Amino acid sequence: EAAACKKYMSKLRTIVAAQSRFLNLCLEDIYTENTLEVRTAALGLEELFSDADTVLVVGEAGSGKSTLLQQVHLLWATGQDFQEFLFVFPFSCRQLQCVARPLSVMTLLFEHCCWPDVGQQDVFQFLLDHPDRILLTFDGFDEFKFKFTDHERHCSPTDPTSVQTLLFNLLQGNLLKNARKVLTSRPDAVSAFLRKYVRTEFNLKGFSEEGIELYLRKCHREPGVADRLIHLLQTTSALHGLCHLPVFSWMVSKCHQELLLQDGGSPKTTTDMYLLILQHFLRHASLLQGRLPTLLRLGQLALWGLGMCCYVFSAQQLQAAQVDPDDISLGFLVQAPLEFLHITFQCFLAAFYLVLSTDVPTASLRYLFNCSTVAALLQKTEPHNLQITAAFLAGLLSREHRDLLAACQASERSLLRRRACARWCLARSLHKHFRSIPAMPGFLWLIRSLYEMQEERLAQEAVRGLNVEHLKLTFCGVGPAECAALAFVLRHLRRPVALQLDHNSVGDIGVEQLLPCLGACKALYLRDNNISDRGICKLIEHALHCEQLQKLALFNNKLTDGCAHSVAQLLACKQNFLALRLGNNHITAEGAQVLAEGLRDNSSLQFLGFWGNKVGDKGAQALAEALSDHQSLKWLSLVGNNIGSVGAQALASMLEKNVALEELCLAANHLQDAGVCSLAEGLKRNSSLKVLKLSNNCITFVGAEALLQALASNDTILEVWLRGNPFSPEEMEALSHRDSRLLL
Ligand SMILES: Nc1ncnc2c1ncn2[C@@H]1O[C@H](COP(=O)(O)OP(=O)(O)O)[C@@H](O)[C@H]1O
Repeated sequence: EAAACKKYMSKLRTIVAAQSRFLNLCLEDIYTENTLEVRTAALGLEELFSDADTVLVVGEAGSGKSTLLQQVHLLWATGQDFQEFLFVFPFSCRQLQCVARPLSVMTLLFEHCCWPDVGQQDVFQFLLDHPDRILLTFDGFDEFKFKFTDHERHCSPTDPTSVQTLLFNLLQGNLLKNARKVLTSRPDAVSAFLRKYVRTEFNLKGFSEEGIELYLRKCHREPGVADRLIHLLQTTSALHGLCHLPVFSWMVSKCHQELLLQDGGSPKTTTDMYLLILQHFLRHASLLQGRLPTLLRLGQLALWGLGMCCYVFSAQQLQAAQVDPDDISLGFLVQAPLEFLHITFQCFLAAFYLVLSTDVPTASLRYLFNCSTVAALLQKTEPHNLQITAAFLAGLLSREHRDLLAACQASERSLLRRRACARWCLARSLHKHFRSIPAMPGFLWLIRSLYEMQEERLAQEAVRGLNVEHLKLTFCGVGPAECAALAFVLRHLRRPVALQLDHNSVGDIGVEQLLPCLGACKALYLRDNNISDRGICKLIEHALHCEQLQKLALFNNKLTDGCAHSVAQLLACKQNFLALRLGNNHITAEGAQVLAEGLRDNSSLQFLGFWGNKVGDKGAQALAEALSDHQSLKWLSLVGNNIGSVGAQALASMLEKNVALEELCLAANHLQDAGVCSLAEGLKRNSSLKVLKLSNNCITFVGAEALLQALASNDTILEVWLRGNPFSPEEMEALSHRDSRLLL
């Protein structure tokens, strides 16, 4: 025999592993790296854990959050990772919302997760006694409803209470203090009330471009099929775009065979994708009117549930919405209480119902864009689900799908009327948005909706009269397909806009999908967006034809010497260009030498940044020589670029000639007193440079003096930064007294 603890441990592992294992398929063969990032390197799943003991994982519908927990569970239940926890308790929030009956923690862990065969009482005790060896996971937290009578304290494990009260208290640390928790949610339902008690907060972006490649390889084993899909994607920017989000990579893979036939051109918008998967399911049975009433019966349930904030259905609810076995087999319902294959499929079918059902009055649709029980359901529906439904609604009414839908109607009269109502709401939508700004996730969904409807004139109308100068979309979850929408709408602006896209997941594919609106930008900010030389070399060939575009910022991407020649062409040819930021990439001396040629033949540039790169002495020469004669550049960072005294000589020689450079940043090289001395020689023939940052540079009092001697005859400099250098406390005292401008 063994005790009741070791017995439960082993039951739990069995049951968890048994559920975690499968998605005929095997999660362990199929799971594919899905990047995990923080604040608010970049860490893998295995690094998930490293006061307040609850970790949060947040990402858009379909970014792989459910599947991430599922792998955590599998990895634990089989020994491979996360072995510090003796017990792991998987929960699904959409299933807990369905429990009215108040609950104790016991009845939770045991009735609603895993029943111990023996020792119930003794086991629970062990858990209470050793909480630091417990993990609880809660999937899809957004699918709870937290109310005004669920905030009370409650520390009793044995005392019944409501379901949500348990969670609230679990997370604070009132129940199972020091036990770990992991939550997955959409970005909306994370308020700062919760956020107080979160260890760390991760963000789940989706597959990188080589993720997708991997994924496809893992799923398709047939000889070189993965290759031929990776070909399809590499010839089809839009489809490739969508696949950065695994639910699309899944769909693509799921329809490989019909995608590879085509014959009739690939899909482009998200609605196209959801239509393609629909017809796939319908081939296991026009084709669509064949199963029309089925889809309507499902859509009705979808909208119902959506309006009700119920994403799981009891066979009583299923009979009450008249869904027979023949309906269920079509395969949108799954997993016996049933749920929709994915939340997005609920939203698609709801949108479908909304288009075609003859119980949906035109005016009800006005609620999808914020402008019948149908109407009432829409008002009660969660915003992040309405945003999605409405995007699909837009798509289904596109001109491309006139015909599909004209099959199912006896009378297009109805469709004409809904199209026109949607179109009306959409045209108003962007004014409605900016005029009530007392936001910017709401903005993209409006963009996505205009893009899906696919009418060009409609984008134009929606944008007419707006006065946008700056458009901040940082940390907004912008991928390759958000980029496609953004382009679709923004290209129509007549005011050059500053497109601030810092900290997203644009990548090379997003850059390509942005290009049509590049003409409408005066400034493109794409820091921390995982862009390679392929992306930037493309971006430049197009930038050369946009005279409006003057600033480009590409800090912290994967650029390398391979982009050098393109950069040389940019500086040499665009001649109203103002600002270029390339900090934190992998440019080296050779790239620097190469691109500098373009600098020599440049007239207009004003800022040029290289912080974090490694141009070194030969790269610092080549830039210095280029900038000696250069008439407009006023700022230059070579911070952290491994520049010895050889490059500092060259930069000095530059200052004897250059008459325009005002600031020159050098912190974090290895300059030594040698370099500072020639730099100081330079200052004695420069009546123009204002600031000279020289922090963290192995400079000794010897150097400081050469600078001070030069500062004797030079009055134009305002500051010379030296902090962090090897100065003795007694040496520092002296330097304060000796000249005011030396910032220590
Ligand atoms: N890391 C992954 N590896 C392989 N497939 C994934 C991964 N993440 C998501 N998927 C695919 O996407 C589908 C839906 O993803 P899901 O985990 O439900 O995202 P979310 O729960 O955030 O909406 C999965 O059933 C699976 O096909």
